[PDB]
Amino acid sequence: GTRVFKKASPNGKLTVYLGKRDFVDHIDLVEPVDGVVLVDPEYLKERRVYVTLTCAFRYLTFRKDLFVANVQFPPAPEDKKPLTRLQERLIKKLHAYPFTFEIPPNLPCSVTLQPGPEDTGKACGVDYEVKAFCAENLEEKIHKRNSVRLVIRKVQYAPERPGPQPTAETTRQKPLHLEASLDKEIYYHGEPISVNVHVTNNTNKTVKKIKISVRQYADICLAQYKCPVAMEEADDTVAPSSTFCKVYTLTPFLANNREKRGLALDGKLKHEDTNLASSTLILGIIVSYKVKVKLVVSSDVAVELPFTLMHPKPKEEPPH
Amino acid sequence: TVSTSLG
Amino acid sequence: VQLVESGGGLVQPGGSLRLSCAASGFNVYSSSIHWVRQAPGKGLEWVASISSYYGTYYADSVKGRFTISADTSKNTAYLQMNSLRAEDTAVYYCARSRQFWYSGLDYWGQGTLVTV
Amino acid sequence: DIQMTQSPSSLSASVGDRVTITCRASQSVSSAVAWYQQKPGKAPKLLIYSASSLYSGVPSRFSGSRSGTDFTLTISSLQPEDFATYYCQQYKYVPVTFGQGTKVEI
Repeated sequence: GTRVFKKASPNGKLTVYLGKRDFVDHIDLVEPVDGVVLVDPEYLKERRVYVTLTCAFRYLTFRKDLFVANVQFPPAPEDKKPLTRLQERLIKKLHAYPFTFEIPPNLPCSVTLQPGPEDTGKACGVDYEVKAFCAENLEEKIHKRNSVRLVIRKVQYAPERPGPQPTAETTRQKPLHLEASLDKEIYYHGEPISVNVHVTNNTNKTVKKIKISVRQYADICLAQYKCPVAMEEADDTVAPSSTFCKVYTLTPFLANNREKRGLALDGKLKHEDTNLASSTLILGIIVSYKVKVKLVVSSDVAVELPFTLMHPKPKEEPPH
Repeated sequence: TVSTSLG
Repeated sequence: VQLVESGGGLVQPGGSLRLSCAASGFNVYSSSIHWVRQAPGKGLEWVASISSYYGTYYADSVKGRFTISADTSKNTAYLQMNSLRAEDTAVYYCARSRQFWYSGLDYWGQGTLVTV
Repeated sequence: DIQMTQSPSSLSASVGDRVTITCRASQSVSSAVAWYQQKPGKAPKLLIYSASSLYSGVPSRFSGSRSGTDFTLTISSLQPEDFATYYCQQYKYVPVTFGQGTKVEI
């Protein structure tokens, strides 16, 4: 069979059904946020029922909106076309009528910037709230009455099939030649990123220290946020006039990262744990990652590789 | 929020 | 891909143990490691779980006595034991599960016998 | 402590039998249920997850099911290699109580 979400209003006078909480972007398109609402004609003297989709943002504080969309009980006289396969089965199962929202391409994804412990308000980020309501006037000051708020997510995960290798070259001045590369285009949360490091130091001075980091890039446009999610400060030295090779390994995980106020996480529904933000393949938050190889000489040198931190396309179900 | 089945 | 644990043996009650669980083919931070015991002729009892990605859970029937940890650089877990008792006598296992997302315990080690 | 009430404690299931396991929790755990198979003395092994999905490495004869907060692992047809002790397991709440186990013998 299957399972769905069925939040209803505080006074029994309205109910929202959703098939799921997450919607996915195949890059050039976006899934429709599609559901049905049960309506009560016997309460509904106001004579109109409407549903809202809102791509909000939260950041004293600012609450913005990046996208707002609305849809028509009594049934629309002509807009019967976009009824989705999911909705028709609730229609069969139940006085309930569709609501649907095709978020346009080139809009941000479900990103929860951290709820830093020092703050207690609603979490920052691009939260998708679907808000079904009954009203007499679409301009009325919406009270806590028969409306039902429900947060959703719109997300992106692993780009299937093989892709280009994050090979890189950088040299400084004889040459201090630095090369690094990974083994895959895409990589996954919490797994080891295989960091290769070739160095040829024709200078007199020693490479004092080597840092590998994996760094989180999240562009905020309501600016961009930069923070290292992982780091390996190996002691290996490229001795003067030598050829060097080493393979490093790092794993980025949230566990240590919780204290770094302002990181970005995959969209929280309520307060449940999620992975660090899957990369975005535009307003809002656009998030991507790189593996960084740095050499410290007794005076730094570095190379920085395009790293796609993501999650496999989950075939079984969404997170939770 | 609450849950349920399809069909 | 494998799990193998060691450290089972005889101890009189009041003793301690340090079971270990090496594995290959997967890494701890992508996975959650567990211990479970099948006491003589009886069924499985959850004892402890470590969710590597997030920073540890272990049951009331073991609480304050059994403790789970892992050493990451060598892809291994531990199950430190204090104030063991007679009922603790069980053959102990180690287990791994997909952390993202927790889909039940996928692989188990061959089993090690502990008697108190 | 969700009393993850699994039964029967043992079952004779001749080859070809429709082995079926009921399993009632004392509390609602949504769909977060796994199942495992233990061959005498060694590693248990997961058969079903998300209370429905079959794990990679598991013969398709194993099947997850659900109805309310009853969970039920099922084998379409029990082969000679199946016999072991199987365990329901809910994994929404801590403790993650396994069922006391249904042992199967010829």
